[PDB]
Amino acid sequence: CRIKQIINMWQRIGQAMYAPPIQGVIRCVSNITGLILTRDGGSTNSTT
Amino acid sequence: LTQPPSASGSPGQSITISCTGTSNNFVSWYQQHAGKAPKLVIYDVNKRPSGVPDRFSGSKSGNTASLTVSGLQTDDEAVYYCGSLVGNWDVIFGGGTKLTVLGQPKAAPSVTLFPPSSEELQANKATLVCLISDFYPGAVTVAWKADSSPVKAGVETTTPSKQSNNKYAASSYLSLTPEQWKSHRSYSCQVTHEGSTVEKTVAP
Amino acid sequence: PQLQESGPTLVEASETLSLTCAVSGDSTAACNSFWGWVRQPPGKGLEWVGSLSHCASYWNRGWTYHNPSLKSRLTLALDTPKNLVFLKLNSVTAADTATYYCARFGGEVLRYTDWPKPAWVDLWGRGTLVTVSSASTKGPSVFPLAPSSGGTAALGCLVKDYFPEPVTVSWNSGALTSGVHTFPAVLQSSGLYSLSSVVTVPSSSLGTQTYICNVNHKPSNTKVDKRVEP
Amino acid sequence: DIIGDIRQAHCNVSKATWNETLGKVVKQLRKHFGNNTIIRFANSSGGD
Ligand SMILES: *[C@@H]1O[C@H](CO)[C@@H](O[C@@H]2O[C@H](CO)[C@@H](O[C@@H]3O[C@H](CO[C@H]4O[C@H](CO[C@H]5O[C@H](CO)[C@@H](O)[C@H](O)[C@@H]5O[C@H]5O[C@H](CO)[C@@H](O)[C@H](O)[C@@H]5O)[C@@H](O)[C@H](O[C@H]5O[C@H](CO)[C@@H](O)[C@H](O)[C@@H]5O)[C@@H]4O)[C@@H](O)[C@H](O[C@H]4O[C@H](CO)[C@@H](O)[C@H](O)[C@@H]4O[C@H]4O[C@H](CO)[C@@H](O)[C@H](O)[C@@H]4O[C@H]4O[C@H](CO)[C@@H](O)[C@H](O)[C@@H]4O)[C@@H]3O)[C@H](O)[C@H]2NC(C)=O)[C@H](O)[C@H]1NC(C)=O
Ligand SMILES: *[C@@H]1O[C@H](CO)[C@@H](O[C@@H]2O[C@H](CO)[C@@H](O[C@@H]3O[C@H](CO[C@H]4O[C@H](CO)[C@@H](O)[C@H](O[C@H]5O[C@H](CO)[C@@H](O)[C@H](O)[C@@H]5O)[C@@H]4O)[C@@H](O)[C@H](O[C@H]4O[C@H](CO)[C@@H](O)[C@H](O)[C@@H]4O[C@H]4O[C@H](CO)[C@@H](O)[C@H](O)[C@@H]4O[C@H]4O[C@H](CO)[C@@H](O)[C@H](O)[C@@H]4O)[C@@H]3O)[C@H](O)[C@H]2NC(C)=O)[C@H](O)[C@H]1NC(C)=O
Ligand SMILES: *[C@@H]1O[C@H](CO)[C@@H](O[C@@H]2O[C@H](CO)[C@@H](O[C@@H]3O[C@H](CO)[C@@H](O)[C@H](O[C@H]4O[C@H](CO)[C@@H](O)[C@H](O)[C@@H]4O[C@H]4O[C@H](CO)[C@@H](O)[C@H](O)[C@@H]4O)[C@@H]3O)[C@H](O)[C@H]2NC(C)=O)[C@H](O)[C@H]1NC(C)=O
Ligand SMILES: *[C@@H]1O[C@H](CO)[C@@H](O[C@@H]2O[C@H](CO)[C@@H](O[C@@H]3O[C@H](CO)[C@@H](O)[C@H](O)[C@@H]3O)[C@H](O)[C@H]2NC(C)=O)[C@H](O)[C@H]1NC(C)=O
Ligand SMILES: *[C@@H]1O[C@H](CO)[C@@H](O[C@@H]2O[C@H](CO)[C@@H](O[C@@H]3O[C@H](CO)[C@@H](O)[C@H](O)[C@@H]3O)[C@H](O)[C@H]2NC(C)=O)[C@H](O)[C@H]1NC(C)=O
Ligand SMILES: *[C@@H]1O[C@H](CO)[C@@H](O[C@@H]2O[C@H](CO)[C@@H](O)[C@H](O)[C@H]2NC(C)=O)[C@H](O)[C@H]1NC(C)=O
Ligand SMILES: *[C@@H]1O[C@H](CO)[C@@H](O[C@@H]2O[C@H](CO)[C@@H](O)[C@H](O)[C@H]2NC(C)=O)[C@H](O)[C@H]1NC(C)=O
Ligand SMILES: *[C@@H]1O[C@H](CO)[C@@H](O)[C@H](O)[C@H]1NC(C)=O
Repeated sequence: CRIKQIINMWQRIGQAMYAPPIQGVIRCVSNITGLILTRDGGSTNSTT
Repeated sequence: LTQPPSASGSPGQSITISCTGTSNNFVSWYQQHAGKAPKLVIYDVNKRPSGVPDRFSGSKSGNTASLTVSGLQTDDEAVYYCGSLVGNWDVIFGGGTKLTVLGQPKAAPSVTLFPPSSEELQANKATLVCLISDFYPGAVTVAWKADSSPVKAGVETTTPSKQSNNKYAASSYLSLTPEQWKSHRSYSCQVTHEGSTVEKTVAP
Repeated sequence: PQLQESGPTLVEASETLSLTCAVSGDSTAACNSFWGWVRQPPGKGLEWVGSLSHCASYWNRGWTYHNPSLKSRLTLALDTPKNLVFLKLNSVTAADTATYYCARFGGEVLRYTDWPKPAWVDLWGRGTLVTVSSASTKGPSVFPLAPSSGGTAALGCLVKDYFPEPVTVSWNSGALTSGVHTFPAVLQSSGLYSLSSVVTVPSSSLGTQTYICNVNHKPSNTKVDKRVEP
Repeated sequence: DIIGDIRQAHCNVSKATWNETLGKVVKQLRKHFGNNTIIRFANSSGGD
């Protein structure tokens, strides 16, 4: 995993947010409940 | 870790003491003056700490680690221990190397062996004492024998100490049963100094 | 930076040995070094005891290292606010008698991989001597040593089991100086002490003129004079 | 300064749990893409 403090999400220009440092080691446990998937356009549709 | 028992040199000469059993680079050497606390003279092999002269240098070749002291002086007389990290987090120390910068001259040891007394046997105890003195360097090994075969039991040997004449002296104490004392006629005491050995024998 | 050891200098056998180190000039909270102990038995080599550190990672609340042999009988503790180090030894024997030094461990402590790796002691303490005895105070057993070389022979007085030190042995109550010698004490497997003396005298003096050593022991209250004959 | 393990941020996923789900998910795609077909997975193509 890579860490980036300065971020522009949602394609925002003009405003960049700096994530402040955190004391100690950060640990988190979450549930993975779903995905965002895309299908390739190359076809060969009847193959794979 | 295996460290040589003794080491000697004249002022201005350079001494190199070794250590083996180090597969890692965590090797470090210490200096302990008699009646004082040990002080780290080197760490991480060659690297020196604060307030330590350049003449102290660590070195490690293969499985062998080495410390080098050039330009000897009075204050260099002490016991030198080596140590290094092993495995996961445990650390071990060597037997240590005793380096002496005492004054001249070299001399052969002197052994005087005393058999148990008549009053001592009455306590159902038998003890023989080898007195070794006037030797250089200050490290000597002592061995015991009965008639022929060596004696591996009851041996108590202590580190030698400098005398008023600057010559070192030591005493080894052998405690056994009166039964094995009267059975075995002669008891030999072997004292090994710089290769050459000096022997004494007593029989009742 | 100064390390000051404190605790009982005299402990009985099979009991619990407890020692506390007081640091000055540094914080035990510091993650740069480990804190522990190194004991040096009389006239012997340096042995590693153990070290710990509260500066932890995500899977632990700290780190604590014990020497495999001494692991069972020891307990290590660090007080961070009060800046103190603790050592507790359960079921102590006379074999555990040593000069205990307060030790600061340097190494890969401030930046490690996996577990922290302490390898060398950068800062030492003055240290104190702790003697473990199953007894109290005992008087030495005195036996004479009968001589037989080289025109002048040597004779002495034997000092057997005693505790604690010291013992003073003089020849004819300080009558002879030149050609007089005394050897250091020896620790027995039974936890006691022993030593001896030696004097060189001509063979012509052998006769009605005899030699008597004066033994003196303060703790056990022992003053014993013995004549030596071959 | 960083005091501790020298490491890069990392994300853990249990091999058994992800696989079990995958086996159940890959069968649902075959309710559309047909009873029998080859479904291969691959990481992101490229972009931001
Ligand atoms: C994502 O997934 C990742 C996995 O893919 C995951 O990584 C895993 O993380 C966890 C934690 O997050 C890891 O678990 C820890 O592992 C530590 C290290 O384990 C290694 O080392 C030990 C020790 O091995 C030495 O000692 C034994 C016994 O003497 C010997 O048999 C060994 O050969 C070796 O001996 C050498 O060193 C000695 C000491 O220097 C020398 O004396 C000796 O001569 C030798 O030179 C091994 O036992 C481990 O082996 C195990 O794992 C392998 C894996 O292949 C197995 O094959 C094997 O069978 C074993 O199962 C391994 O090699 C552990 O130390 C640690 O456990 C400690 O902490 C817990 C905390 O609750 C305690 O309960 C526990 O009792 C341990 O405490 C001791 O150790 C700590 C320091 O670690 C001390 O602070 C503590 O006081 C105590 O010390 C006492 O005991 C020591 C002996 O253990 C002694 O030396 C001390 O002096 C003192 O008396 C814990 O289990 C896990 O390994 C990772 N796995 C991988 C694959 O990376 C990752 O986290 C995940 N990510 C996230 C975000 O979750
Ligand atoms: C990451 O790196 C970090 C360093 O950068 C490191 O953080 C260090 O972690 C250790 C371990 O916790 C800390 O030591 C603690 O010190 C506590 C007192 O801290 C104050 O005083 C210090 C000295 O001046 C200050 O340095 C410290 O400042 C810190 O915190 C500030 C915010 O408060 C912060 O701004 C600073 O930057 C700095 O980070 C603070 O001012 C001390 O109380 C504590 O002892 C308890 O906790 C230990 C575990 O953390 C236990 O092992 C220990 O036994 C103590 O628990 C007992 O006592 C508590 C009350 O004192 C009770 O609540 C407990 O329940 C427990 O009591 C039970 O148990 C006892 C026996 O154990 C028993 O007797 C009781 O009766 C009862 O049964 C601890 O020693 C250190 O201060 C941290 N900081 C530094 C700079 O070192 C961190 O560990 C690393 N790892 C991770 C994952 O983050
Ligand atoms: C992401 O992180 C989470 C959290 O760390 C992970 O989920 C945890 O996974 C671990 C292991 O898979 C699991 O730990 C076990 O939990 C059991 C209870 O559910 C415990 O009983 C068990 O403890 C025993 O084993 C330890 C290690 O061997 C010992 O240290 C401990 O003392 C226990 O041993 C005892 O019990 C035996 C009998 O069984 C007895 O003989 C002994 O005397 C002693 O009493 C484990 O700790 C956690 O429960 C999980 N946590 C949660 C919330 O589910 C997850 O796996 C991580 N994911 C990835 C991908 O890495
Ligand atoms: C991927 O998913 C498969 C299931 O589709 C997992 O296979 C599982 O493998 C374990 C063995 O590692 C099976 O346990 C076995 O159980 C039988 C019956 O009790 C026993 O005889 C064996 O000794 C062993 O214990 C388990 O049953 C099996 N799953 C199923 C559904 O049968 C596989 O483990 C997954 N991937 C990984 C990471 O293993
Ligand atoms: C998703 O996984 C693929 C598969 O590993 C990653 O592709 C890899 O991309 C790197 C470039 O960053 C390739 O290195 C290149 O190697 C070729 C051949 O030696 C060389 O000509 C290039 O100059 C460069 O060094 C690497 O080969 C390539 N993997 C394979 C199997 O070809 C991809 O980076 C992954 N995507 C993400 C977002 O991580
Ligand atoms: C991830 O899923 C688990 C299981 O669905 C959640 O844990 C459950 O929390 C509810 C809260 O009411 C409990 O009733 C369940 O008993 C819990 N599960 C189990 C197996 O005990 C967990 O909360 C989910 N993750 C998050 C972030 O909420
Ligand atoms: C990052 O670089 C700075 C210097 O720009 C380091 O700070 C120096 O650290 C040394 C210790 O070796 C000190 O002697 C200097 O006085 C420090 N200088 C300043 C300006 O702070 C810093 O240590 C480096 N990163 C770290 C903390 O590892
Ligand atoms: C798909 O499977 C169903 C039964 O599972 C079957 O009726 C149908 O003919 C299959 N379609 C194919 C093989 O194209």
